[PDB]
Amino acid sequence: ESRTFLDVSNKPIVLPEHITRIYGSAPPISFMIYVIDDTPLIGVNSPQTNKDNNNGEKFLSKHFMELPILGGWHGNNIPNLEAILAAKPDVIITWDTPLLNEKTAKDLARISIPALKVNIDDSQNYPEVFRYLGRVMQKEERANALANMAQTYLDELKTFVASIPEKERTKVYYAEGDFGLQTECDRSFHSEPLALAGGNLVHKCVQNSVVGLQEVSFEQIILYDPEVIIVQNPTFYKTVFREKKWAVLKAVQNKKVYLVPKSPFNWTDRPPSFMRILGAHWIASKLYPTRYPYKIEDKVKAFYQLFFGVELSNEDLKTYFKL
Ligand SMILES: N[C@@H](Cc1c[nH]c[nH+]1)C(=O)O
Repeated sequence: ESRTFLDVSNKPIVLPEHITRIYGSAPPISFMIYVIDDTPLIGVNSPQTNKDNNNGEKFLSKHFMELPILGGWHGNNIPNLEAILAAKPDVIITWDTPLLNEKTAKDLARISIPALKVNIDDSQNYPEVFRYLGRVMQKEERANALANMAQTYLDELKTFVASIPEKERTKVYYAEGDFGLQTECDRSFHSEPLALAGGNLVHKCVQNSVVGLQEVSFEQIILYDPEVIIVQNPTFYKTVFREKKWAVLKAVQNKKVYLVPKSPFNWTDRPPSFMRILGAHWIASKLYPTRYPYKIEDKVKAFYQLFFGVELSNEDLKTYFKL
């Protein structure tokens, strides 16, 4: 009853009193379980340090950094079903999103391990998802502390963004890939925090592939005339200020081009995750440098203290985050 949950097929299942082994279906889930309690994680989905997520050894437990890779259901990856089954997690937590649910449900049937799914596409859902996972894992006080900070940060951002008239919303281009020529649709789980932060995302469409990465030409970016450019890849961030042709863009002239922080988890994407609680504030601070009413460096410090148990010096803020 207290241990009864609706599973991925909407059927009530009874979990063990104590979950000592758990597996997340994809990095958004695994990263979230980490900050609640890494102890029961049987594995990770991707390499702990990769192109989009850096410096983990400085921020994350040694236990987490030494976990084996078991794959997952997400872009450019596939699950290791035999290994997952062999590792005997008490429960699997999955990512409830339409482009992944079919394949996930199929494979989970084959595995025959209890599985729950959580809906994290709207970042406003993070508080309730944290509380839910706290009940599942019997880590209620920890998960509730995270949920409360999440709720506060999300409410503050919502109230701020509501104060910006629609005609005054900052035009933003999300520059992905090594050459800045991939982007996301304005409606995509890869670009959600840009819209949540009050951005007018210049490329208009609806995501129809898991990975996104819509192709856009240089000539199209010029037409879009973004006011701010948010950049994922550090090679592009250098290129856009080194190569003369990008100086046609007003954002480049005004130096309103910003590299997304990645230490230890990406602040905005690859994966989408609870980091967006902070990342969307960081984005808002860049979109609205005169109107944004909070001190972003203090939000970073408070967020890292609670979520990661890490104290950041002013030099750390510069080194890892350019803040
Ligand atoms: N330079 C980091 C990102 C970053 C650091 N400070 C601000 N952003 C990278 O490797 O992508």
